[PDB]
Amino acid sequence: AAQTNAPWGLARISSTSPGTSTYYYDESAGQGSCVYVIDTGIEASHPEFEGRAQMVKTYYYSSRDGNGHGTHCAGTVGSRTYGVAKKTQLFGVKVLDDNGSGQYSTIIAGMDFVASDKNNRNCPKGVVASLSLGGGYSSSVNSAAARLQSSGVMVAVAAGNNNADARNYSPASEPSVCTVGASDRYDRRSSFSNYGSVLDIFGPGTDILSTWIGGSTRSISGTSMATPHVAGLAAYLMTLGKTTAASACRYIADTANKGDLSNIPFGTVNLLAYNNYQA
Ligand SMILES: c1cc(CNc2ccc3c(c2)OCCO3)ccn1
Repeated sequence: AAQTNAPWGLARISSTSPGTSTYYYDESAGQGSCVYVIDTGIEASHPEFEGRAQMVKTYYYSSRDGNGHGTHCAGTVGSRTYGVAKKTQLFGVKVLDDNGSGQYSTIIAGMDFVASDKNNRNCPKGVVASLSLGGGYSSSVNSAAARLQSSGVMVAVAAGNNNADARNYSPASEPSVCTVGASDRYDRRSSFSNYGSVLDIFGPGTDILSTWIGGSTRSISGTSMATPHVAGLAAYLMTLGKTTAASACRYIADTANKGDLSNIPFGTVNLLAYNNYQA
């Protein structure tokens, strides 16, 4: 399948070169997979989700996304126009308030929630969790992300936006999950992207168009935007049968575009997520 005039990040993940604008992908499109978006919520009524999104848990007075951040990330995973895996099922877990903030204890509870809740959902092709959040190093936060991964969920986490070594942030620094840095449309490391040995992969993170609350759209930047590209890619590849939740991060690194990004610090992987789809 070909989506013309796609957001640059979608075109990038199906291309061996920057500077194109069509997204190419197998029509299975993540059907039969599920992606949890652990964030500020999801505006499931947005036409772009086509009834495939729902809120499953909140720790606050509403499950609605009063911020936009979670809706944007969910849109990059699986919206019809802005998403990588256009037929996946999206499940929202609201661990962040409408200002985008949340306590680590709540974030930990949300991760353990997903590890159990997947047993209440139909995801025959596999389960992914996208975590576009983080803070300073916490062994307990890292352990929760490790548990979620161990339970059979492909965990993708944002590296962080401090232009710093991600070893000092959580869940970014957890070795067993997939830690995602951000790149721009010219294949440069995004100016804010964290780096370091703990990163596993880069995805598009600068000027990313996706869904927003109020049935709208907007373009924003962050490792929060790169993470759902990788989460959606994992769901798409699991639906194709090419990998599993336990192996998807390594498979994405194995099949990535290699050595094509600029301003990657010595010691950080130079790997850009790529779907290797041959039309
Ligand atoms: C790991 C990941 C994160 C999430 N990073 C992030 C999220 C949203 C953002 C952002 C940066 O930068 C600008 C505003 O939007 C924060 C801390 N550690």
